[PDB]
Amino acid sequence: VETFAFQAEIAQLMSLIINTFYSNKEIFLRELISNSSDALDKIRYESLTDPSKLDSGKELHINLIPNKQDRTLTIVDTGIGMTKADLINNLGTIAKSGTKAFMEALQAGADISMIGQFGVGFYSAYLVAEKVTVITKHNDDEQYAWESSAGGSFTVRTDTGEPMGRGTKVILHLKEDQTEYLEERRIKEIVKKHSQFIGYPITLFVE
Ligand SMILES: COc1ccc(CC(=O)c2cc(Cl)c(O)cc2O)cc1
Repeated sequence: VETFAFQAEIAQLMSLIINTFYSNKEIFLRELISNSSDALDKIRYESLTDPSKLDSGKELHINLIPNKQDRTLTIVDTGIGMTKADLINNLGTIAKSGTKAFMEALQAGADISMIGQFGVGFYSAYLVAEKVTVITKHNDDEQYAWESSAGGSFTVRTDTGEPMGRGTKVILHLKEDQTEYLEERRIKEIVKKHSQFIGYPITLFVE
């Protein structure tokens, strides 16, 4: 297991997300679904010129998997996935420069719900999760698990568990007081409210 320090700006963003009073937590789901949609767009585009890139799975979709026993909500996509380098590099995002822009917007009347406009929506996961585990498989690499409970560090290891094929799973280990996000009716409500027109099928798994 390798342990890495977050860039200072990202550590600061995560503390802001964790510590700022902000009731509208439900937007985390919209942000993660948007990220999945972006990853699916990428593999779709690459597959246009090289169809073999779908050998690892032709279906382009998103699964939402609640598990009350483990207190987890998992967002799964069959998008492009991430290399080990991608994972370490802030999960393929421009998080350092994005955090700066986001910080400035906040000082200029922006609110936390606009986090996605700055390419750092992933970190909104920490509105509801005490720990986030990201399992990922890119065509060009092995399967990895990224993990962080904030506090300034994240880990990366190879993942020998259930091979995925291609894509990314974001596993939200929910805070004790945020279990509403495991209820079917609540998840449906949030998807309809914020993610109604996503261009890929979203399947909400049943318990
Ligand atoms: C904007 O283009 C990108 C496309 C894909 C990625 C990486 C990626 O696969 C991925 C990253 C995050 Cl955090 C996520 O919640 C879901 C994802 O599926 C990163 C950037």
